[PDB]
Amino acid sequence: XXNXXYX
Amino acid sequence: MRVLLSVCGTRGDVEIGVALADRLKALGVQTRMCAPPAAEERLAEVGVPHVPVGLPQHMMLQEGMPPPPPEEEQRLAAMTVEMQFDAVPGAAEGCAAVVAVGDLAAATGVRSVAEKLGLPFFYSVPSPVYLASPHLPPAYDEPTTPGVTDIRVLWEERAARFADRYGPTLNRRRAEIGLPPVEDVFGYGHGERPLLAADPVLAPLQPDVDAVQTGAWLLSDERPLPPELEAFLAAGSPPVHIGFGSSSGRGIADAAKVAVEAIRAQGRRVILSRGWTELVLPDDRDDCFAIDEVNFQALFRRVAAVIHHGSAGTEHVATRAGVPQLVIPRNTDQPYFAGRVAALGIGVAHDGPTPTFESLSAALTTVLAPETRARAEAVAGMVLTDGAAAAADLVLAAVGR
Ligand SMILES: Cc1cn([C@H]2C[C@H](O)[C@@H](COP(=O)(O)OP(=O)(O)O)O2)c(=O)[nH]c1=O
Ligand SMILES: *[C@@H]1O[C@H](CO)[C@@H](O)[C@H](O)[C@H]1O
Ligand SMILES: [K+]
Repeated sequence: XXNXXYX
Repeated sequence: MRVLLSVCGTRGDVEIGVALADRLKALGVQTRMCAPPAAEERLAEVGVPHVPVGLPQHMMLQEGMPPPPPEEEQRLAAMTVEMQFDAVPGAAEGCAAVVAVGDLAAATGVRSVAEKLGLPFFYSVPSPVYLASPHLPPAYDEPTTPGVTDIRVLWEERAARFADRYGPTLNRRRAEIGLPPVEDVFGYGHGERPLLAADPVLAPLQPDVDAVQTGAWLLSDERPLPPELEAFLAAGSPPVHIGFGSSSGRGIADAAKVAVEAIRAQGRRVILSRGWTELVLPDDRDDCFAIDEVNFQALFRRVAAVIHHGSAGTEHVATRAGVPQLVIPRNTDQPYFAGRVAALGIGVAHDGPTPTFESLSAALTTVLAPETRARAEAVAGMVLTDGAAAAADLVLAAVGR
């Protein structure tokens, strides 16, 4: 993680 | 005395940090904030020294994009922990305490540096769904075992997954600076006792949880609305405001388009917050108005209703503003907050992230009903607990000891 999302 | 604030998150987490920095200032305590590069403008605005940590906004993923390959996910996971050990030592110079907000993994790195420097450490969460218990399922921020709904299992699996993904890096970096390894990796980032930075009436701490509910962390936003927006509000009836904050993807663009349609169908003007993915209005008719960053605490008291994503900050702001709310939840703690708006009778919790003209219209009708307004106004007076003040005292009391 560290760049957003959500997956 | 100076306190270091470390934020690994979006606009919402930065504002939570800004609110504490403001209360510390009033007490004569200086502050410094480690935050993503995107926090620059906001931090400059409030005069809080910024130590850039993390990727720039243009490298942020958007809802809908394919997940990165496992190797890349692992690289980011390690980066998240490693950037703390690289940046926090320097940023902590001359500080008496450290307060972390946002990503838990980042928090484990922050707490480790604080532990090395012998500084008290505090971590806060914006809602109860970020605190493990059998009462509420974890925030919807990662895929979970297909078919599992059992609250206890979800937390146990969430924690095991976390420890396995970040534990190795955390403990390796800890060892490099002489610290013994952490065995309870998931628990470590929360500090000795996490602070639930949310209002006790809007988002009540659940039982069986060792945490301190301070109340929401907000500052009195004195910023004036831009002239062009002040004029629009004057030249017409109270419009309905649309805004999805740090949300992204095509879904919110579609939602916004439908929201404008529904709002118009009820003979109401529209104000649309563009957001960082630059949402656009359907046309140029003078019954609508698009805006960028604006004082919501001020704007929200001059609108008939607000349609938003349900993130903690925007909802707290709307709640204390007494404005009816239409929540379109998309992820993390938004379904929780949407349910809170429903339970308090201050608006509608839209069923899902993808509204249609029909579902949005039905919700809007309710939201604009006089009962809802009366109820919102009433509730607005029950959520004034000053969390930042409560948090600042805990911090100072720790430094005192
Ligand atoms: C987008 C935006 C947000 N806000 C502020 C008020 C909220 O307290 C704060 C954080 O909101 P929040 O919804 O928690 O953040 P996110 O959208 O990242 O999940 O943002 C404004 O005042 N004006 C704006 O134009
Ligand atoms: C951004 O996502 C992190 C999780 O990695 C969460 O802790 C923050 O609150 C959110 O803004
Ligand atoms: K959120």
